[PDB]
Amino acid sequence: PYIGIVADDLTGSGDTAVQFVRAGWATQLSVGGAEQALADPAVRQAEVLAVTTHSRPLAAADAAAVVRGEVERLRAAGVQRLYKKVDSTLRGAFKAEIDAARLAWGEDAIAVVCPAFPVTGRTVRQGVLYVGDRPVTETSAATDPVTPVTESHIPTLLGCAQLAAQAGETPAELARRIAAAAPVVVVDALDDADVQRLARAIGVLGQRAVPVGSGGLAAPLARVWAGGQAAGPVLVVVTSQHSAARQQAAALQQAGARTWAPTLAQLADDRNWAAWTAEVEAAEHGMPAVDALMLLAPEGRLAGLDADSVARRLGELAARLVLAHGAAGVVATGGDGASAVLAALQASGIALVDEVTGGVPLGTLTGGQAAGLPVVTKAGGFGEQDVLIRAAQAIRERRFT
Repeated sequence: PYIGIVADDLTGSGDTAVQFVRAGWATQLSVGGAEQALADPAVRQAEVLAVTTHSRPLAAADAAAVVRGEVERLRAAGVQRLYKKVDSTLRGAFKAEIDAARLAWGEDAIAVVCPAFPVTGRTVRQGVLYVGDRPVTETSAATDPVTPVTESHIPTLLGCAQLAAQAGETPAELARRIAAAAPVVVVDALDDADVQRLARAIGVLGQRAVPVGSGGLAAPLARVWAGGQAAGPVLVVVTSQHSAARQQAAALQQAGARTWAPTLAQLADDRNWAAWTAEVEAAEHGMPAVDALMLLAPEGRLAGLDADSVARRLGELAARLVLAHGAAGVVATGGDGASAVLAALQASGIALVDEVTGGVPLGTLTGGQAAGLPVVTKAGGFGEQDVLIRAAQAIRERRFT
């Protein structure tokens, strides 16, 4: 395994494990500990191994003992990223397990603690686990029949430090504050936005980080740790004249896509186009790496230049950039644009994996010269304004194997 998930109960391990699957990680679940699964010859197949320590009701020391043994076994087996999955509402021998997982993971391990789960009403604000508007201790969790919660201020509960993201901060900036708060630190999160930030920061901290969280942090970390794979840029081709498409294009380019957008006269004959394309190719060869690269057909009509030729010209240029430089994936809109890109790459179809949203499928190319390249296709007029951003992003945040 590359990733190990150590949950304190069965529901938790299963829930978190499946979030890793939906992001494309080949995932194995043990209904107990890791030894039996790690014995089986087909463990090499599993990129993620999810286990439960059955420890939520245990006394501190018993809990720490099991957690220690499982992290030790995951560690010995070559695991490189560890997620400790806990209750969003803190139930369990919360402190003891955290200390045991920390120490077992390594000498410079950081426990980065944030059990928030915004979509279910749990947040961390100034260290405090809030359910809706109340500290967890004012909720039913205080009278859990098995494991009462008796402290809502996680920094008090752990005897550690606390951080709230300064400013409209960067993942890079947060990571650095987190690192200085080693070995244990609570990080606030108020909405899914703060949670995505924190995941990204954890991503930057790399092997040393031990995220301790609930379902909230799972999917975000699965995507971050999938972001690790990269093959160069996502090429986005936009041939459509539909207003929705033009706005979606504007939105992507504003987000930072490097954009080549030829005039009508430039697409008009082979002579202008050959010269114009050689410059695109030569420049992109030498320019800095960018996450998204867009090719954009111009608005309007020029006599004797038909829509299909525009599409072909742009698809052939896409195919040239994919083949000569490499790419993480291709996004194409509208239909004629998608057709032209598949044609120029000699692909026969798309092997579907999932979608960005209904009607915006995500798969990989079948046949031809870039078989296996992740691909997203979309009708020209379909989708909300942000869909091309979301499409490029969806390719980067999925594990493909």
